[PDB]
Amino acid sequence: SMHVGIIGAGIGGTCLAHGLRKHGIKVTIYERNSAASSILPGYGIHINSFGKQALQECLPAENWLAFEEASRYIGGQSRFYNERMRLLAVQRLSISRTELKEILNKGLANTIQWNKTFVRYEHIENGGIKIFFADGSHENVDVLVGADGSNSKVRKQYLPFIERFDVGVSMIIGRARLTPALTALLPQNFRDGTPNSIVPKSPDWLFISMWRAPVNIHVEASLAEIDNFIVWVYVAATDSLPDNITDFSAEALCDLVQSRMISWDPSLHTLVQQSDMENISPLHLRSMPHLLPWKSSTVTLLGDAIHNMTPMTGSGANTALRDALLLTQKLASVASGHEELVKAISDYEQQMRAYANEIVGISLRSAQNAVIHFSI
Ligand SMILES: Cc1cc2nc3c(=O)[nH]c(=O)nc-3n(C[C@H](O)[C@H](O)[C@H](O)COP(=O)(O)OP(=O)(O)OC[C@H]3O[C@@H](n4cnc5c(N)ncnc54)[C@H](O)[C@@H]3O)c2cc1C
Repeated sequence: SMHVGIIGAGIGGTCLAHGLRKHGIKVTIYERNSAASSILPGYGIHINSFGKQALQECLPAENWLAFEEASRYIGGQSRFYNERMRLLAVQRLSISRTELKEILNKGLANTIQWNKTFVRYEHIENGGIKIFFADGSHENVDVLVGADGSNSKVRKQYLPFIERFDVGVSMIIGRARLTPALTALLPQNFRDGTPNSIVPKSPDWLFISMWRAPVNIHVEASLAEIDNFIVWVYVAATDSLPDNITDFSAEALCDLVQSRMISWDPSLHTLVQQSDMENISPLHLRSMPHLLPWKSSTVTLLGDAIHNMTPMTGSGANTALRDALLLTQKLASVASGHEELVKAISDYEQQMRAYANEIVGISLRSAQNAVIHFSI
């Protein structure tokens, strides 16, 4: 009878809705986008053990089998080189974001309410929460979950004092299709599925890995053509890049990274030169301070809404999935008669803060290490 309203049909929100349905809980998702996107995401997601367990425990079996079918293994043995190809030091599931979303959306056609942009909520005096949308509509629910991403309006209303800070580190991310030709022109360590890190003398870094991703981002999702892409990530101090790097053309971003790699091994140049000019992304890294407890209520948050101020390279998808499994389990304990609602929400929030804080800390140190090189 408790009706859970979720803002956002992203990774976390869809996983959550599957989980709640499994436990017999009434659930609706309100999503700002239309059911058919115009552009596909150009990137891949690597699923770790937390993400994998969340998917297997929440998804209907037919969705889980589709996930197993679409994913591929991506490797361990991460290698470290200097910038002159000298080796310094030496199992996840890889899937495209577009496939993962199609799999997550399957079975939710009559759960997801499309074109519903959350604007605010109000507590109703009888208990319950009134949700207002940008088109002027409203709905009433018993529990509100903000799964609405890094700039979550739900979080901004519920926990207004949580503020992001600039890390002082920025990155430029590109992809290159592993075509027959490119495969011939790159050494095997670029294509074998083990990630590589290039550690130069300069205060910056180049990370190399692989994504499964669509060749053409301008087709319907069900028609996406999925291939292997090398992904590269150039990491440096924000102050070492142009003030307006985020407004640079793809061509200027490419030029800039090549300028930073003068003298580095030619294979690294070949990779960057052969990258896709429609999918090069500059990003300024932002983080948040340690999450302190807050008083629990029938409004809560999951995913990037509470974990990641930057939608970035990292483990955001996995953490969003982890949250969804956890919140499913806690809301199920209320449905099944074992715990009070707000107490169960509190338990979720306390556990989530513990791993959230740990992960944020790890991410921050990793970013700093790209510039300082204290780990060598
Ligand atoms: C290039 C790239 C590579 C990545 N690779 C990885 C990886 O390998 N592994 C990993 O674990 N993570 C990875 N991530 C991170 C991962 O994609 C995100 O952390 C993850 O999407 C977060 O899930 P979420 O459900 O919290 O938010 P999202 O998946 O962003 O979903 C938020 C949803 O809320 C909707 N929404 C927003 N505002 C409103 C509103 N006002 N009203 C209604 N709906 C709203 C959005 O439209 C969206 O559907 C990567 C990210 C990027 C950008």
